[PDB]
Amino acid sequence: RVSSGRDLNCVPEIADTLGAVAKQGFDFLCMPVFHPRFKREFIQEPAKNRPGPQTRSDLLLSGRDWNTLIVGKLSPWIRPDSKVEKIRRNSEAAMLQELNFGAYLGLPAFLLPLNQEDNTNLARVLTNHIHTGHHSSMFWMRVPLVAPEDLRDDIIENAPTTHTEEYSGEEKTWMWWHNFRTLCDYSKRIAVALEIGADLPSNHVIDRWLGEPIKAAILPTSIFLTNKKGFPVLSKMHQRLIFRLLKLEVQFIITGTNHHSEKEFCSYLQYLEYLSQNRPPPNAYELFAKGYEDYLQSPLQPLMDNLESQTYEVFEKDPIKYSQYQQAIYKCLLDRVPEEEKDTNVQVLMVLGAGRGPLVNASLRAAKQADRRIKLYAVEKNPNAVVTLENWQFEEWGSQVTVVSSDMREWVAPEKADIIVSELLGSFADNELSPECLDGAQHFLKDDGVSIPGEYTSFLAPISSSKLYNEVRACREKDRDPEAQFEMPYVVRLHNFHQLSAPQPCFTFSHPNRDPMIDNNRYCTLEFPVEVNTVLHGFAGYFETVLYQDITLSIRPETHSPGMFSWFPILFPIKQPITVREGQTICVRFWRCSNSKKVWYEWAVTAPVCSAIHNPTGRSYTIGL
Amino acid sequence: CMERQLEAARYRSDGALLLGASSLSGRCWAGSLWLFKDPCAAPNEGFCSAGVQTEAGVADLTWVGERGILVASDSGAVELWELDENETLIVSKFCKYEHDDIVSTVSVLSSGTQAVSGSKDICIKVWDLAQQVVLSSYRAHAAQVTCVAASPHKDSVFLSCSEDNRILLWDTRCPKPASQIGCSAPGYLPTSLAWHPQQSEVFVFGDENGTVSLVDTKSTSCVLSSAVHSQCVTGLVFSPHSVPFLASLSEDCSLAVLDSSLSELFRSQAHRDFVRDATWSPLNHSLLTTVGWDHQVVHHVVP
Ligand SMILES: Cc1cc(NC(=O)C(=O)N2C[C@@H](C)CC[C@@H]2c2ccc3scnc3c2)cnc1N
Ligand SMILES: CSC[C@H]1O[C@@H](n2cnc3c(N)ncnc32)[C@H](O)[C@@H]1O
Ligand SMILES: [Cl-]
Ligand SMILES: [Cl-]
Ligand SMILES: [Cl-]
Ligand SMILES: [Cl-]
Ligand SMILES: [Cl-]
Ligand SMILES: [Cl-]
Repeated sequence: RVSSGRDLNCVPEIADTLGAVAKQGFDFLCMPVFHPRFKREFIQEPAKNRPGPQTRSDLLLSGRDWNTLIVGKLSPWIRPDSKVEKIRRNSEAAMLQELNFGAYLGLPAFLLPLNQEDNTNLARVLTNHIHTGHHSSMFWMRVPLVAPEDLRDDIIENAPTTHTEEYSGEEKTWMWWHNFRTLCDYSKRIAVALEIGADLPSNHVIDRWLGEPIKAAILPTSIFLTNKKGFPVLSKMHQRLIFRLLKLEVQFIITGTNHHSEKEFCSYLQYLEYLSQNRPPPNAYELFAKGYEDYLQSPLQPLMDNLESQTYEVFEKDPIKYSQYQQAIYKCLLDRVPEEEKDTNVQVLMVLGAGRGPLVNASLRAAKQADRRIKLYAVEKNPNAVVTLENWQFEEWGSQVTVVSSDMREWVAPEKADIIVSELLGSFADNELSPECLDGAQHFLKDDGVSIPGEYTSFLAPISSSKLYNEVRACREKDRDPEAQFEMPYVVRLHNFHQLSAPQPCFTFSHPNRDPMIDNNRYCTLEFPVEVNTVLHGFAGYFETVLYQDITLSIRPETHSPGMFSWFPILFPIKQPITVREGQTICVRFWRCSNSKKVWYEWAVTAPVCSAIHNPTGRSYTIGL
Repeated sequence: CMERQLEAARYRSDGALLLGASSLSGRCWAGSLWLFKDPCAAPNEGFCSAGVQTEAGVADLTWVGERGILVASDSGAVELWELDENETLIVSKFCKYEHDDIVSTVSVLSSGTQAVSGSKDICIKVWDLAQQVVLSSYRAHAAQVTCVAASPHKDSVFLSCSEDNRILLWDTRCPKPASQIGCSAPGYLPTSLAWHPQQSEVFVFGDENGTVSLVDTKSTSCVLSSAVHSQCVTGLVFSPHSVPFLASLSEDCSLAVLDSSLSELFRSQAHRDFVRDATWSPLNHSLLTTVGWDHQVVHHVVP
C-alpha cells in the first residue's frame, strides 16, 4: 500500500500533532521548523537583537523521530530572489538558518518552493549549503504541475485568462525546475515534490515530468470530489495520474484542511490506499524486475569472461524463451526430415554455447515431440559450466549427447552440422559478439545447414531521464577518464524515463553468412522525429531475433515476448544532455567497430546539435574476442 | 499568562481595548484574545476585563459590532468569538476550516453581517456571519493574499493585494468582480491597504520597500507617494479626525503619522521589535495606541 505524509502549516505543539497524524495513518509529517509568520531580521537594529528562543526545542522529539517522521518546510516569507536588496540579503541569511537547523535535527528531507521563473539566488544559497559538509538529507523542490497564474479563476475584468493555446507556455513550470536543477549542477540531493491542482493540463505538460526525479506528489483536499455517500474521491483523469505515480513509486503528501467535515480526515488517505490496493498484483516478472528498476549494470561478456553458476540459473529460469527455442527446433526437424526418413535420417545438432544445457534439454524435447532422430553436441568454452554438462551427460543424457569443452571458432568437428543452436545474444543483439562466434563455427555447418537463430536485429530509441543521466554521472571512478562512464553502455530495467520517438532498427546479422567478403563492422544513421519538448540523455537499446521462420524472441517494448525476463534493455548515454523542442528530428550515428582483438560501438548525435563521438578507439568500452 | 507577540489592537466605540496575541516561538504556538476596559492596564494579564485561549495563533483580528470578535487563525479557520452578556467571558460562536493555509487578513463589510477573508492558499472568501457559511470563494490572485480591506459604506465593494503584485478592486455585483489598478509600472509588492474614511474611491497602499502611496480608483493613477519607512509597510490606519491623519506601521520598528499630502508630522522609535497594529482612541482622538512583538502597548500623543 501507499507511503503517505501529512502537510501542515499550523503546529500548536509537535507531540500532539505528530500523534494525531499517526492515528490518521500518515508515515511522516511536513511542517515548519520555525513558525511561518515569525519573520526575523539579521541586519538592521533593533529587530536584529530580538530575545530568543528563535524556535521550539530539539528535545521535544527523539533523534529517531526527527530522522524518520519529520520533513522540514522553508518559511513562506523567505524570498532570496526579491527585487528589494534588503529582502534578498535577509532571506539569504534566513534560508541558511532554516536549512542549517534542518541539518542539525538530521531531517531526511526539507521542502523549498519554486513558484516563479527566477530562483537563481535560491539555487546559489542551496548549492552553497549542499557543498558545506557531506550530508544525506534530501531537498524536495515543491513545483506546481500548473502555475497558479495559469490556474486562477477568470474573474479579473481588465486581465482575462489567455484562452489562446501556448504549447511551451503551458510547460513553464517544468522550465522553473530544469533551470534550477541545472544551476545546482544536477545535485543527487535535489528531487521534485510535484503539486497537482483541481484542473489537470494537457498530457504533454504531464509527460514533461517523465524521467524527472519525483520523490513526492502533493494532493490538496480541494481537488477531491464528493460521491453520493459523502466520502472524498478523485476524477478518472486524476485516478490515471495517481496510477502513473504509483508505478514511479513516489510518496503522497496530503495538504489543506478537512472540507468533508461529516467523515474523518483519514478518509482522504483511505481513498489513496483503496486505489493502490485495488491494482493487479505483480506476480510473474514484475516483482523480480521491480527490484532492478533503473539499476545500472555492466553488460555481461560471456566470451571474454566465464559466467558464474547463479548467472546461468537466471538465464535458465525463463520457460517462454526455451518453449520458443524448442518450437523453432521442432519445426526445423519436420522440414529437413520427411516422414518416411524418420528412422533412417538422424540429424547432427550442435548447441554452440550450451552453458548448463537448457538448449540441450530443449533439443531432446523437440526431437521426441517431432518424432525424429538427433545426434547432439554440447559445445561450451566455460570449463566450470562443462562440469554441469558432463555430470548431466553421465547421469541422464548418455552417449546421445557429446559434450565438447572448447571455443566454437577453434573446435575441429568430426562431422558437419544440419542445425546449429546458439544463445549468444546480448540486450543489443550483437554486443556479446554472436556474429564473430557463429562466423568461426560456420565451416562445420552443412552446405544446406540452418542456424537458430538465423537472424537478429538491434533497435535504438532516444530517451529523456534526468534520473538515469545522474546515475551514470555518479559512476565516475578514480584512475580513469572522468567522463568514461558516459562512453560505455549499461544493462538496466529502464523505469523512470521518457521514450522521445518509436524504436528504429540499428544493426542486423544473418546466419549462415555465405557472403565472400564478411565484414561485421556497421555504420547506421537514424532520423528520430520528436513531437514534444524534452532533453535527450541517451538511447534505449533493444533487439529482435528470428529463431526459425515465425518463431521469434523480442525485448522491443512494442513486440515484447510475453513473460520473458532473460534480457533487460541496454542504455547508451551521452556526456552532455541535448535540448530537443517540438518538431525537431534527433539524428544519432552508430558505428560497430573492430580489430583482431576487440569489438566496440561508437555513437554521436548530429541533430538538432552535434555531440562528441562517444567511445573513440573503444578507449572507454571494448568487447573482447 | 499571555504570549509575547502582540498582533492585533482595536478600540471599541466605548473606548475598550481589544488585543490579539500569538506564540511565534517556544513549545506551544497558540494564540489568545483579551479585552481591557482600562487600556493603560494592558498588556498586564491580572488587570484585564476578559481573556480566552485559542487553538492556534491569531494572524489578524477585527470587531463585529460591539460584542463580536472575528479572528484569522493559523489553522486556516475563520472563527467568530461572542462576548459574554456581562463581558467577563469570550466564548466561540463558530470555527469553520474553509482555507487550506494560514488566514492572513479579515475585514468586516459595511453591513456588519458579512465579512471577507484573505489567506496564503491564494483564495479570498466572502462570509455570512449569521448563517456561519462561505457565500463566495474567489481565486483571483496567483500568490498568497497579503491584505483585504472592505469599503467603509459599500457592502459589495472591497480591496485586496497579494505577492503576485496585484491590487484588485472588487465589486460582487459584476460577473467578473475583480479589477486590477496600481501605479503605471509593476512597482514593489503591496503589503497594506486602507480606504480613506470620507473621500469615496480614494485609498492608500504600502509596499515591501517602505513607500506609502495615495491612489484614486476614479483616475486609476499613482497621484502621490513618499518613502516613509526603511522596511515593509505592514499596516495603514486613518484617524477619526475631520481632516484625518494616516498612521503607517513598518518592520523598521517605527510608527509614522502622516497628513493628507503624506508629509511626516510625528514618528516614534519606542518599539524595539516589529510594530504590528495601531488604533486611535474614540474618547481622545489625539491619543494613538500601537502594539508590537516586543510585548509593548505604547500610548502616543499626536500634535
Ligand atoms: C542468455 C543471455 C541473457 C542475457 N541477459 C542479460 O545479460 C541481462 O539482461 N541481465 C539482466 C538481469 C535479467 C540479470 C541477468 C543479466 C545480467 C546482466 C548484467 C550483469 S552484471 C552482473 N550480473 C549481470 C546479470 C545476456 N546474454 C545472454 N546470452
Ligand atoms: C548461455 S549464455 C552464452 C554461452 O555461450 C558460451 N560461449 C560464448 N562464446 C563461445 C564460444 N566462442 N565458444 C563456445 N562457447 C561460447 C558462454 O560461455 C555461455 O555459456
Ligand atoms: Cl538559529
Ligand atoms: Cl520521508
Ligand atoms: Cl521529458
Ligand atoms: Cl530480426
Ligand atoms: Cl545492418
Ligand atoms: Cl549510413
